[PDB]
Amino acid sequence: ELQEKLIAVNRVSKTVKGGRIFSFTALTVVGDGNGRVGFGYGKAREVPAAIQKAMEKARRNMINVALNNGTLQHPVKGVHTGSRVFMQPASEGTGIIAGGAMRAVLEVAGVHNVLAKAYGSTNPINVVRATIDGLENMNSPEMVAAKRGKSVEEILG
Amino acid sequence: VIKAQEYRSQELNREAALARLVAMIKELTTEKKARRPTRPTRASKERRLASKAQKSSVKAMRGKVRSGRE
Repeated sequence: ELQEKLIAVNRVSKTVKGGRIFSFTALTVVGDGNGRVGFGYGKAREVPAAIQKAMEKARRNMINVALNNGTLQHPVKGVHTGSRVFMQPASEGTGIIAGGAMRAVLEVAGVHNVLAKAYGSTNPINVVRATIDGLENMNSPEMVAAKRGKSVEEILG
Repeated sequence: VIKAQEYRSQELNREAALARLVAMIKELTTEKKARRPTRPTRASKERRLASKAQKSSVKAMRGKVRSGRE
């Protein structure tokens, strides 16, 4: 019903007077496979608790993507914090040609065919945020034909 | 082959020649004390091992937190 994916689990440290307090940050994407995708960061003292927090945050921070039969509507960029993501639609047999932390986002979002490329920093949190930024930057032909008062055929004709 | 002519007196010159001979033989036959090679101090060896073990623990904590308990 709602596909969930754990991209990364990190061990962070706090350094208190006694010593180091090691914590775990998760990072997950959830998505219905049909253009709804969200990500949750989540963090806790233990890894399964961090993962549960991340999943519960992703379930409620989901956005809508207008995608065209399992691929993008047009080439799109998605910058976030030094991470620059470039995604681009592909024919219906290409598969998800995307790096780490883009692959999971697109797979749970339902983009089956995409030619993506990550530039700059490939830090997974920012890459996920950048992928989602690009996916919501994407416009559908009906959205464009609504913005410019015009028929969908008059636009894509 | 020594030539001693510092003095107007042959006896002074003869003793000066013998003195030069003795001084030269001494300086040429005195043996340089041998230099035995030294090792790193065991304190430094333990320092090396301790730094290695500390970085070992830090690298074990760093990086990949895979298994995921999931």
